[PDB]
Amino acid sequence: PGDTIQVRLTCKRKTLKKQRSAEEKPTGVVEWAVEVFNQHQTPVALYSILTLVARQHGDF
Amino acid sequence: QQLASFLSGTWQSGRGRSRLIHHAISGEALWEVTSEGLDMAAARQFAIEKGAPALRAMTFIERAAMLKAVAKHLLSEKERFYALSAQTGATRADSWVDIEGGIGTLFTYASLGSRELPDDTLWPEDELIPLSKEGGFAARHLLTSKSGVAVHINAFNFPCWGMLEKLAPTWLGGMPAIIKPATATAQLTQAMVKSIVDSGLVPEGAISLICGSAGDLLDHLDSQDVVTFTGSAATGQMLRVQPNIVAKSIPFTMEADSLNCCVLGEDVTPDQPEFALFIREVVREMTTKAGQKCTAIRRIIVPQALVNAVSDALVARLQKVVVGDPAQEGVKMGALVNAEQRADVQEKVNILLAAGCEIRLGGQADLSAAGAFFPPTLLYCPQPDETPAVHATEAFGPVATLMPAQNQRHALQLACAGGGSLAGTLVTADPQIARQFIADAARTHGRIQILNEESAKESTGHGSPLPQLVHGGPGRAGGGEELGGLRAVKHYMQRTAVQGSPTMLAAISKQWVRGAKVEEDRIHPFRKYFEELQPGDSLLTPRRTMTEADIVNFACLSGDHFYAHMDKIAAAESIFGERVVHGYFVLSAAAGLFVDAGVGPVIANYGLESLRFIEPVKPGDTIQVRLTCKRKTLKKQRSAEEKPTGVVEWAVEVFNQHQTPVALYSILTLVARQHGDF
Amino acid sequence: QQLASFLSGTWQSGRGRSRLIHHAISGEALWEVTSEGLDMAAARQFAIEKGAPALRAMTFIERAAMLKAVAKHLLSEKERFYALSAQTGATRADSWVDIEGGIGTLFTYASLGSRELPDDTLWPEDELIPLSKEGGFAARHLLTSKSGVAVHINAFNFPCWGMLEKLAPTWLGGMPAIIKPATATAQLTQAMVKSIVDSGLVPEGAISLICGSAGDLLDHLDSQDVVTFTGSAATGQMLRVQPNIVAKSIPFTMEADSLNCCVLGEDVTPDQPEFALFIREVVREMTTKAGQKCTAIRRIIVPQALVNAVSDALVARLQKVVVGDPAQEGVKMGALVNAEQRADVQEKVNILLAAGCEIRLGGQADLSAAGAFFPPTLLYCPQPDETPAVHATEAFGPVATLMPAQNQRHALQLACAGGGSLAGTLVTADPQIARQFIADAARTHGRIQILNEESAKESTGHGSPLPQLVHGGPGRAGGGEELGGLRAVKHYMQRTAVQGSPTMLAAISKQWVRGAKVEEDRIHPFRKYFEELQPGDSLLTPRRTMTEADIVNFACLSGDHFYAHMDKIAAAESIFGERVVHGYFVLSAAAGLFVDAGVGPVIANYGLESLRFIEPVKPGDTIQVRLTCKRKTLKKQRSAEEKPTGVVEWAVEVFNQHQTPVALYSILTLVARQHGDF
Repeated sequence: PGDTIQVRLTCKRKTLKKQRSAEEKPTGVVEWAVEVFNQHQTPVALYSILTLVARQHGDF
Repeated sequence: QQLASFLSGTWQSGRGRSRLIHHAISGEALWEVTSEGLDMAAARQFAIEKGAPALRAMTFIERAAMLKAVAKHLLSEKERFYALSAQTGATRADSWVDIEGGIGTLFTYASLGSRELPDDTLWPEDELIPLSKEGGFAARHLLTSKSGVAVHINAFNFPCWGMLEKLAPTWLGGMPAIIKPATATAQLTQAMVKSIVDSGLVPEGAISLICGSAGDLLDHLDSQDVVTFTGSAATGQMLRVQPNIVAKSIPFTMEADSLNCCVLGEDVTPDQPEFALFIREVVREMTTKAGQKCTAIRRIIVPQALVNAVSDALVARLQKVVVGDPAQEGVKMGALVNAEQRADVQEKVNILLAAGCEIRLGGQADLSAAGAFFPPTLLYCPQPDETPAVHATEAFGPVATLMPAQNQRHALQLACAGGGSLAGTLVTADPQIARQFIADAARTHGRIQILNEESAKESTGHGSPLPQLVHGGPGRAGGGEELGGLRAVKHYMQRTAVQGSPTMLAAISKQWVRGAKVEEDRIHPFRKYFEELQPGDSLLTPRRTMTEADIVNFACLSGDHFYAHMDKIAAAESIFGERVVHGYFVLSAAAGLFVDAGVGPVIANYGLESLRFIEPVKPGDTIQVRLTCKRKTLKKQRSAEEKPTGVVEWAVEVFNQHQTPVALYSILTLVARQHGDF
Repeated sequence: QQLASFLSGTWQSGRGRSRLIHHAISGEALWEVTSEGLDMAAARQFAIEKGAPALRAMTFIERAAMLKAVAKHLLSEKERFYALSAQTGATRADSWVDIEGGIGTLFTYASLGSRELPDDTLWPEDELIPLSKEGGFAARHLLTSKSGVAVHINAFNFPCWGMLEKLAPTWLGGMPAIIKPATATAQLTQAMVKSIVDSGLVPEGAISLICGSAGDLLDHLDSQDVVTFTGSAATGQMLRVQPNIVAKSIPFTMEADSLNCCVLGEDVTPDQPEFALFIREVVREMTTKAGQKCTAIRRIIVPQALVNAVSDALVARLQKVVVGDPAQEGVKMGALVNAEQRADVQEKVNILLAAGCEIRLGGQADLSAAGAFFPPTLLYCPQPDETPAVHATEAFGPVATLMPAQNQRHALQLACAGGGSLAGTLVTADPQIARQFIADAARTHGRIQILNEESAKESTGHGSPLPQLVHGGPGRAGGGEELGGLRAVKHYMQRTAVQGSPTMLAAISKQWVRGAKVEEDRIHPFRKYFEELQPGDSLLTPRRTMTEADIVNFACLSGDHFYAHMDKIAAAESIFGERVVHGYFVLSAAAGLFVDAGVGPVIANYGLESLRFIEPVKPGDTIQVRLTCKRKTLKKQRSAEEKPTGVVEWAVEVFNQHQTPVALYSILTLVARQHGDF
C-alpha cells in the first residue's frame, strides 16, 4: 500500500497469420512485453502477453 | 363605415375631420378613421387605475398563461383576420406572415414567460452580488413592472404582427398598452383588439385603441410611461422632441426605415448552389408583402465580375412574378396599400434615378390604375461610392438597387454605408469571410443572416423577424430594440438594485439567496408538497467522512483515473499537494446525503444549475450538506390528465469540518403540487 | 492659469471667452477654462480613426488588463489627486471617496472583464437559440464595439469618480471617450487625464478632454456615437432635443437631479438600534461631500408619532457637525465648490421655505464669505401630500426636508411622489414592510437600500454607488442607467442577432455551437496545450453499457437510494416506467469516458455550466460521450512566478445507441498555457 505502479507496454513480436480462407479477417498474433514498475523504477511483475491484431490488407 | 376606437373600456368613435381608408386592390373607401373629441386623458386614467393594478397583481406565470389563452382564442377565429387582411392588398402567403407570425409571437412569449420567469410579482435577474466580507451586506437587481401605460405607435406594414409583437412584451412585462395603429390599415388592428376584448381573458383597461390621431395623448404621459414607434423617420424624430417626452424623460423607442443589404461574397461562383439561393433570397425578400416590410432587402452588393450574372438572373426570376389580384390564381405579388404609398414609392424611385441607372420596369407605374400596383423594380448604381442618394433614400416597395463591390473590402464599406440598418445578409460558403463580415458590418445591422446551403433548407428567411431575436438597428434604423427574447420585457420594467442583508433580500425577492435565515421544521424538505414549501426551508444533513477508499471506489466505478485522484507522485507535484476526492463524488455523496429515499412529491431531478468547486476535499475530510429551498415557480398544468407540479430549485451548500463552502451549487427538481388549477 | 484640453493627441487650450475656477475654501481664482477656437471635428476624427481601431483590435481580456494597469498606475500617484481635490472644498473623507471609488471602480471593471468576458474582439452574450427542426438554422446575439466616440459630459460632483465610472465601461466596451467635465472642478479631471496619457498604457486617441464648452462637438457626431450626460435637468433636456442627436439617432443617456428619500418604518421605536443607525445614516449621507452628491438623502419620511423624536435626534446629531476648513482640526463638513453654487443652493432653499417650515439654520448663510460654506439645513413640511414644491425642488447641498407619514401607506406614496428618484432607503426590521416597500417604491427608485442592524455593519452606505449596481432612476433622475456591472459595457456596443448555420456561427463567434462541424485529429484533446486547442476540437469517446449493477453500485457508493433507481414497484408507477440509471452516474461515467488519466495541461475541473437530463438512461443502455472544446479565454498571469494558464470550457454531449442526446452539459477546466506573457 502506497506503492505506486507504472506500466511500460511495448511491442515485441508480430508474426502474421496467413488468412487460410477468403472470408476470414486478416490478422496477426502480436506479442507485447509488459514491464510494470514502481516509483523506485524497479521492475515489479514483468511479463509478456499475446494479443490478436487485425491486419489492414490481406493476402488470400 | 364607422371604425371605432376602444377607449376607457367602451367602443367610441371621434367626430371631426375624418381620414378614410381606401381598399387596396380596388380603390373604394370602405372605412373612415377619426379620434377628434375623444378624451385621451380619461383613457390613460382608466388604463392606469383599472388595468395596470390588474396586470401587476398577476404573476409572470399567470400572465404567460394569459398570453397563451389569447393566442389560442385569436388562432381559433383566424379566418376573419385573413378576410380583413385581404383588404390590405396582400396575398394569402403575405397575410400568413402577418397573422401567424404574430400569433406565434404570442405562443413564443407564453413559452418564455412559462420557462424562465418566476411565480412572483417581481423578478430578480441576478443571483447575488456580495458586497461585504462578513456576508451581512449584499445586493441584487430586481425588475418591477412600471405603473403606467405603453403607447404603441405602429406602421402600416404589419397591423396584426406589429401590434402583436409589441403587445406580448408589454403584457408579459406588466403594463397596459394603448395601441395607435397607422390610419391606412387600422381595420385589421381593430379586428384584433375586438377579438382580444370580447373573450374575457384580458382585464379591462389592459388594452386600448385609437384609430386616428392621438392629439393629446403624448402631452399627458407620466414618467412611468413608455412610447414605442414604428414608421417614417420624419414623424418619429418629431415625436422624439415632444416636450412632455423630454421633460418627464420617458423611454421613446423608434423604428424608422432602413437600407437593408444582401452582400454576395467573392467565393460564390455561378456554378455553385450558393448563387441560386442568393438570387432566390433576394427575389423572395423583395416580393414578399409587395416589398412593404421593414426588413426587406434594398441594396444588393455583388462583386464586379458577377454584375452581369446577378443582373440577368434577377431579371429572369422576377419576370415570372405576376402582379395582380390576390384571389385569382397564378399571382405572386399582391399590391401596395394605397395610391398615396404608390406615389411615395414612385417619387423615391425618381429621386434614386437622379444618379442611378435602370435594369427593369422602374419609374413606369400607372397612377390611374384601380389598385395600388407597383411592378418589381431592379435598379443599378455604377458608382456606389460617389452616390449618397443610394445610401440615404429607400423606396418602400419592390425597389432594390444593385451595385458592384471590389474584393470584400469595398463590400463591407458599402454594407456599413447605409447609416445603420435593420437587417443584413451575407451569402457565402467560407466561414472566414463571414467572420470578417460580422467583424465590421454588425456595428450597423441589428440582424445579419449568413445564408448558405445548409442554412437555406429550414430557414425562416429574412422578412420574418423572430420573436426571440433583436428586431432593431442603430442610426437610420431607429436606434431602439425589440423582440430580443426576454430583453423586450425589460423595456417595460424598472431595474432597481436592492441592497440590504441577505435575510432581507430573501423576503424581498421571495427567494432564498445565499445567507438568509433558515426554517428547519423537523421533517425532511423532500417530503413536503409544493404548496407547503417556502423559500428558506433548509435541511442540515448528517456528515460523511471522505477517505482514500471513497476516492478509490469512485475512480473505479466512474472510470475516472485522473492523476490528482489516483497518483501519489503527480499529485504531490501538482497544485493540490496530495491527491483529493473527485468533485463529482462530492456531488454524488452530497446527493446521497440530502435526497430522501422514500416516495414523495419529488418526481425527477433532471437539473443542475451552477456547480463550482472552491476548495479541494481530502481524505480524512468530513462533508456536511446544507440543502435549502430557493425558488418555487409552479407550472400551469396544460392539460387535465397531467399531474400538477412545479419546478422547485434547491441551493445546495456543502461544507467540511472547517465550515468552509466546498462545492456550492444549485439543482432544479420537479415537485408535484397538491391541488391543481386546470 | 491655463487649464488645457487634451485634443488630437496634444495638449491644446482655447482662445476666447473664458470662465474661471475659484478655490472653494478660500476664494481666489487659480485656474481659467476655455475651449474656443479648438477644432472638435479634428478631435473626433483623430479619436475615431486612431484610438477606436486600436481598442477594437484588442480583446476584452487585454482591455481589462489595460484597465487594471491604469488602475494601478493611478493608485500609485494618488496623493497629487488629493492635493488637487482639496481645492474643491472637500474633506479628506470626501476626497477619499472621490478618488478611491473611481480607482476601485477601475479594479472592479478589470476583474469583471477578466472573469466573464472572452478572449475575442466580439462577445456572444447568448448560449444558442435553435430555430429549426433538423438543427441547420440557429442564431445567437453578438455584441460588437461601436466605431465612434463616447462623449461623456460629467457634473461638478465627482471629477475623478464621475469621469472614471463612465470610462471603464467605455474602454472595456471598446470605444474611445471624449470627456467634457463641468468647468467648476475640471483641474482634478485634467490631473486624471494627464496621469492616464503620460503612462503609455492606453493607445493614443483612446481618451480626450475638453475644459470649457464643446460648442461644435455635438453637431458633428455620427450614429455610432453615444452621449452620457450627468448634471442639471434643464441642460440635459436641452441637449436631448439637440438636432444632430435626434436626427442621427444616437443613444443619449441623461442623469439629472433627484429627491432621494429615506423612509422610516412603523416597527422602529427609539429604544431599538434601528433608530440610531437611521439617524446616523441620514446625518452621514447629508453631511458627506456637503450634500453635493446625486445619491444624497433629500427627503426623510417618518411616522406621525415619531416626528418629534427624529426631529430632536437629527438636530442633536447635526449640531456637532463642524463646517470649516478641511486642513484645520476638528472639522467634519467641508464647503461647497463655488459661491455661485452657494447662491444656487440658497435660491432653492428660499423656494422650499415659501411653502414649508424651519427646524434649524436655514437661509442664514453669508453670501459674501471667503469660502463656499453652507450650514446643515433640516427643513420640515407639516402637509407633505398637499405641497408640490417639496416633491419637485431640490436644494443641492446639506438641505433635506422632514415630513410625516401614516402607517406605511402614506410613506409609499411620499416615496413615489418624487417623480422618479435616483436612490432610496427604508430602515425597518420587519421584512414584510420591506417587501411592501419594494413592491411599490422600486418603480421610481433605481436603487433602494434596506438598512437594519445586520446590514449596517459592513454596508457601503447610501453615497457610494457600487460599480456592479445600477446607478440610475426613471423620470426626474434621468431615465438612463449606469454602472450595471456588465450592463454598462453593453451601452457602448451594438447588439446584433446573427443568424445562419451552427457551423457558421461557430466561426463567427469563435466559440463552438451545438450543431457545428468538428475537428477530430486522432490525438486526445486534454493532451493539447492551450495554444493548440481550437474551439471545435472534438473527441468521440468509446461506449459504456449501463446496467443494473451500475445503478446498484452507484446507489450504494453515493448513498442515493432514490425510489426511481432502487425500487421496482415505485418506479413502475412513476413517469419513467421502470428504474433508471442515476443522472449523476451518467455524469460520472461520462467523465470516466473522456478524461485522460495521464499528466497533461489539464490542471483542475472546478466547474460545470448547465446540466439538463433530457431522457432517462436504463439498464441495457449504451452511453457514448462527445467531448468538444467550446471556449478558450486565457488568463493574464497576474504574477511572474505563477504558471500561465487559461479557463477552457468543454461542451459535453452524451448520447445512447439511438443517438438521442441524454444529459448534455458543459464543463469548465483550467488548462495550462505553453507560453506566458507577463
